[PDB]
Amino acid sequence: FEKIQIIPKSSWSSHEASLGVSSACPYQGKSSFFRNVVWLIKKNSTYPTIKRSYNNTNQEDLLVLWGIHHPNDAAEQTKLYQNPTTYISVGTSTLNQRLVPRIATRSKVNGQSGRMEFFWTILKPNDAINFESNGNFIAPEYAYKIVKKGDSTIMKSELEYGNCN
Amino acid sequence: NTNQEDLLVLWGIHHPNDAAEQTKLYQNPTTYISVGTSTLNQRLVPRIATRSKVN
Ligand SMILES: *[C@@H]1O[C@H](CO)[C@@H](O[C@@H]2O[C@H](CO)[C@@H](O)[C@H](O)[C@H]2NC(C)=O)[C@H](O)[C@H]1NC(C)=O
Ligand SMILES: *[C@H]1O[C@H](CO)[C@@H](O[C@@H]2O[C@H](CO)[C@@H](O)[C@H](O)[C@H]2NC(C)=O)[C@H](O)[C@H]1NC(C)=O
Repeated sequence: FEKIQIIPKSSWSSHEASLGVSSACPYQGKSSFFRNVVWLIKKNSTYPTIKRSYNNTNQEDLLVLWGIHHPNDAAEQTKLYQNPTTYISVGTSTLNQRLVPRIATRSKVNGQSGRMEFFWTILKPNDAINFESNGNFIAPEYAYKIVKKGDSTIMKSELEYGNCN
Repeated sequence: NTNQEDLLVLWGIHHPNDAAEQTKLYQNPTTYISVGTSTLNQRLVPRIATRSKVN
């Protein structure tokens, strides 16, 4: 198990990855966001269609995580992005999805009203994941190398480690 | 079902690689496939997305 750079924060030149946070996740007081997935915003006032991908040069197996930002209303659609209708599609040897963001009146939680649906699959050692997005999207920065053998579970306990065996 | 024994049917959907192959095979941009039975009730839209090649 180890963390890996798939596509850095730097590589998004056509889209604004810097100020992609909100009043919800405080790092050192100041407003932050999930440090392993980047939230994409329009540049100047136009949102280019993204179309990038990742072949797995690594020989260990890995998994990717991504998601969708669901807005509160059609007014917040045109504030963050410059699109009315949006599509996010992901493609791998196995996977085949086409996700549309849902717009609906919510209730407020931890500040922000709209939701954030995440997704995942495991990418084979010698295969490519392909993305395509019009907007309303949160792309991976980091992803994990997994070598799985055998299963267990999530034990629910209050205790802490006792340096034994 | 004129037959008196019970039966099952199979069908599916072709998902294209891009909007260019949409207009090559078929002459439609948006497409719908709907199936209806006493129980079943579905409306299937083909997903377009960049894939990897297999076979
Ligand atoms: C994933 O990345 C690598 C990029 O090099 C590909 O690996 C080789 O590609 C060659 C040339 O077409 C093929 O003979 C084999 O698939 C690999 N062979 C050797 C000798 O290295 C790989 O095909 C890419 N695959 C996908 C699905 O993206
Ligand atoms: C967004 O704003 C920028 C301003 O910096 C626009 O860029 C300029 O466009 C005008 C009209 O052609 C000219 O001053 C130059 O061609 C560009 N200026 C520079 C400094 O490069 C930009 O056109 C606007 N974006 C869009 C998509 O229209």
